[PDB]
Amino acid sequence: MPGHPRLLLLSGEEDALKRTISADKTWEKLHQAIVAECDQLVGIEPLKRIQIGRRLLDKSREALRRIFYLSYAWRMTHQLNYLQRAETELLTIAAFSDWNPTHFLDVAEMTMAVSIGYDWLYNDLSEQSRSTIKEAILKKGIEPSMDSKYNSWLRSSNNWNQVCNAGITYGAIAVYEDQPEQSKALISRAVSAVVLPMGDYKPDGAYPEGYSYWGYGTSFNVMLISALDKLFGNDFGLSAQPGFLKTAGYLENMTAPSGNAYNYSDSGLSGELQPAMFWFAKKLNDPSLLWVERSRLMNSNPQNHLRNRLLPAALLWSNGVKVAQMNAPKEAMWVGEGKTPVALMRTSWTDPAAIFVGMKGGSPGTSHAHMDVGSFVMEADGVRWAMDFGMQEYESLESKGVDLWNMKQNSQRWQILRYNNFAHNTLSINDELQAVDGKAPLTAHSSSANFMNAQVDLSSLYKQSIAKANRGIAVVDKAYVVVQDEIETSPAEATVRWTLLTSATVKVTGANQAELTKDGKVLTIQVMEPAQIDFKTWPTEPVYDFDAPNPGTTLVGFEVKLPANTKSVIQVTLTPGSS
Ligand SMILES: [Ca+2]
Ligand SMILES: [Ca+2]
Ligand SMILES: [Ca+2]
Ligand SMILES: [Mn+2]
Repeated sequence: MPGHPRLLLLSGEEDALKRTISADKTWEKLHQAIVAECDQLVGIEPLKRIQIGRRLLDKSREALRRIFYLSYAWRMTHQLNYLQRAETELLTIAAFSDWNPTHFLDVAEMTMAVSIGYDWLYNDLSEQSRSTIKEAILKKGIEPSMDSKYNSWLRSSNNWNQVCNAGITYGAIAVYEDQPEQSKALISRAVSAVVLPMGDYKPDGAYPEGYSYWGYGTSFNVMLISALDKLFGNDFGLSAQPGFLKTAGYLENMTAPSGNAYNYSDSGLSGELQPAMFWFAKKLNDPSLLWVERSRLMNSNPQNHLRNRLLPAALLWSNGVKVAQMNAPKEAMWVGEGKTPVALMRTSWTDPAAIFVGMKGGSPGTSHAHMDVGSFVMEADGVRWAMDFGMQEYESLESKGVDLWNMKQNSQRWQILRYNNFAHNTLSINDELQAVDGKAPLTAHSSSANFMNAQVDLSSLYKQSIAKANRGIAVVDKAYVVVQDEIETSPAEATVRWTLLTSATVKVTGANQAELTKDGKVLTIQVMEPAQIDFKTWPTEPVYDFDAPNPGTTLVGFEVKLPANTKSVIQVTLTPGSS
């Protein structure tokens, strides 16, 4: 086993790292931003153990950012200021009464922070500082993780399992020589337990909870795998778990030409630089996975990156990648199954005016899901024409007493305007909510250049009102988008509402035609089937006083009555003015 440092970057490996960083202007400017941020940190006071409510998490995360940055800077520059400032942070945190195990993410992230510093600075620390820091890792990090009242995340399939197993494993590695049998058992515990959350990447790497939740668990899962690879030369089969390595392709393709994500489920629009993407691109020897991160590294203010507590890992995993001279990905379509299937289609990775469609199957009962099954977003000519409201801020909803996290059919969650199907780009039948027990599979797809498409079976989402419902969405002739619903009624008639949510200005120019205008661009909505419709708009204003305002948005669409015992088609085309 390597001695210290044994986490992520071994004893002499900074020298080769320096060479690749000096050979790339983009990596060099990131490295220098970190070094200059460390110069500022030298003059900033150590953290205090002050919670916000039940959580110390803001402090544990800042501790990770400070100690990772300073420890990286010390190993790369050997500036004494960085060593001493990091040591002061480590001794301060070691003196905390506890690292708040009743919200164990706080302990996990604090343990990772103190462990990286302990390990990366070990050879340059006094025996007294080593002993102080080691005892805090053991007594405030590792020991609470062995307590049944604190470690239920070992049984969970969510981000807590990945994050807590990663953090405690970093502790077990950092203090290995003080308790070898015990640390080996802790490493084994994490390797076995982390398979639970990794199951949800199967089979294709789509992330069931969507764009904003991808970062946390996945990144800590990668910190764990990478540390095992560097320490043991292997990861005990973790990276081979079905679908896990495919999740980098998922995240890359989730960014539309605008730079904004397909923000289904509880998600925001904007992302950030994701250091874990550079690990995936290194493990897979596939720099084409980094096309979106390239834009962030090249264009963004580096101050945006300097809030990222894992930022030095992006440089550790840089793998000699030459950012500016990267080639765009060859594949312009990405499809994945699993609990939340998605299809992500674009006409070009290089043309900023490209048509993009993101569409999803899945279930409203999935963690963080909305009643959005079969919905889509659409961009063209630099404008998002068909949108998704995204999440609503949790704190106000919870403080108001809204039953936000109940996923059952009758839950108050679905009385939140932004979360039910009347505000998403999909069907509502008989004025009903979607069935939360519904699960729409992706049944077929093609990346054919003139007919890129995907199809989902929506029947179980409308089980009580119709016999069958299938939806296809396609990009046709690289020129327009078609949304096609095929509905088979039961022996009862059904009323179907077709909905599109937009921030563009809406003008109904004909009985079957509407013009959307935004940012000096135009898109035309044409209802091809049925031939006879009454175009409508619906307000996006709050319905309940806990609904957030939605200024500048409009719902447009129509309703069709479908007779009993019939097979019917609804077909709508979306044609950019460029087309
Ligand atoms: Ca000693
Ligand atoms: Ca999960
Ligand atoms: Ca409003
Ligand atoms: Mn939504």
